Amino acid sequence: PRGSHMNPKRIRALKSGKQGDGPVVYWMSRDQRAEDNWALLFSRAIAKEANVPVVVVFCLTDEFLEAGIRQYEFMLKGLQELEVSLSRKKIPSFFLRGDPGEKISRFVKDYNAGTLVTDFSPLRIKNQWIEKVISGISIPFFEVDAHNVVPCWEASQKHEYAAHTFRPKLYALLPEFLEEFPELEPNSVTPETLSDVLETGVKALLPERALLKNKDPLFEPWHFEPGEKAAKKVMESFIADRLDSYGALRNDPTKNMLSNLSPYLHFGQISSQRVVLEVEKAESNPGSKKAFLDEILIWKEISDNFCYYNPGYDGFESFPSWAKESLNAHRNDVRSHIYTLEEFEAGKTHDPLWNASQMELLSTGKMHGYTRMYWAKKILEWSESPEKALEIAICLNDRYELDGRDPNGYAGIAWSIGGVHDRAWGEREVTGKIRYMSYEGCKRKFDVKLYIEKYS
DNA sequence: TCGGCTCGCGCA
DNA sequence: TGCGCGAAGCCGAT
Ligand SMILES: Cc1cc2nc3c(=O)[nH]c(=O)nc-3n(C[C@H](O)[C@H](O)[C@H](O)COP(=O)(O)OP(=O)(O)OC[C@H]3O[C@@H](n4cnc5c(N)ncnc54)[C@H](O)[C@@H]3O)c2cc1C
Repeated sequence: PRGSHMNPKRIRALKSGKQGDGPVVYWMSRDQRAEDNWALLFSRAIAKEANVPVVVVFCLTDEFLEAGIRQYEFMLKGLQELEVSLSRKKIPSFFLRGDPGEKISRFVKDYNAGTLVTDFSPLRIKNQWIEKVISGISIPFFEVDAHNVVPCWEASQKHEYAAHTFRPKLYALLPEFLEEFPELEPNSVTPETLSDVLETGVKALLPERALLKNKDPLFEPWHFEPGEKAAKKVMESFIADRLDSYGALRNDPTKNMLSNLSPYLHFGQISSQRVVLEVEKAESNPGSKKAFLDEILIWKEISDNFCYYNPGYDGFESFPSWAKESLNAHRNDVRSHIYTLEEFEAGKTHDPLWNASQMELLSTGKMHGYTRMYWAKKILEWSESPEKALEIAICLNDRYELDGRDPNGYAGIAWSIGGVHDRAWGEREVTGKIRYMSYEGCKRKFDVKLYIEKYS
């Protein structure tokens, strides 16, 4: 609908209707940023064509009770900064509390909205809210993919079996969809306290905090500063200092050579399209650029593909047939060790490498990418059943990862435990034909002892 | 009816 | 450390 630097394939209609005479409302959810946001840019362009202002609404749900203070504070502090940035562009933001299915519909009527726009998430709960809102409004409802470089429904029309089949489809569409962002034009027409929501939510989550023996908190909040401004700083330091060595050291957890962008990417405080634009233009090791681009383009956006075309993305049923048949055959194998959720959570296994990985997770909220594979695969090896392993890995991932509760997490766990986007490997007890990883294999790839000593 | 897929292992 | 191979099931280009 209108636009010159505005590709209409990024937007799709969720509900037809008569465009009201009120303001355009951007229901912001996944992409919590003011710059490099196609959903906010499309909302502004529609408002300009109708000579109305654009407003932003955010609904704080009860979902923060299922996680911890680490994610709540990170999100909320980012939203406080975002509120000021939108105010500088004369864009007011409204923060609601409750069920989006009820609050968003009530806000549309009470504010006499003319058009509703939201960003795109393939998670189940977002589809439920969208269906509830459609049944409660009479104005047009649009959805914009602001998170993927290529719109999820455009990159592929089906579940992609492997990255090597998805890779040519995605890269063929890069020349069309990889582009610069236009500037967010401020509003022309003029038209709950976040500090109170922060204190009320923290007081609720306090009894569930992760503590050590001295009742001292485990989480170290100084590793990652939240917000759109801090995300840009992280990206800049990655390109200048770490991108060159990324290809060689990406799988060495003793070196801080990752981009460290996932907390910002998950909450949408930075755009992956922006990161890709800057990495494309940087002059660095070609093998490092290719390796990093493959991670933030192929693997990130195939995770959205997985969740979008497999609504059981967090269940055993989503695994490929060969993996289900293999794991079913080994359900009666004696496990060398069986640990409960509580024993995994406290890092009380026999494996010091596994315990150190859990300690990095508990203390920093961001486990290194390589040890996340080892961490999840040992949960499968030392659990009663594949379903219990899946349940334990998802629980700990979403509870403690700053970047958790994310398509990348469900696809990554499904890769580790059920071979989604992987292939069959040598037959073993318990784990069957699922790709195996061993302590001795890690010892030959990086200094395992240094990683263990850093995290007790 | 093939070719090639994001481990462990033996060997420089 | 870096390389080549093994062990596995299957998509997709034909
Ligand atoms: C068991 C398991 C659980 C994971 N949990 C999550 C999760 O909850 N949330 C999450 O965003 N990712 C998760 N990952 C993927 C990956 O581990 C992290 O995205 C990565 O470590 C994030 O840190 P980084 O940004 O410094 O990594 P970088 O090496 O700098 O990669 C940059 C970005 O590329 C994407 N990316 C990288 N690796 C993957 C991958 N394997 N799959 C999909 N996208 C990827 C990410 O968006 C990432 O932020 C998980 C992977 C596994 C195997």
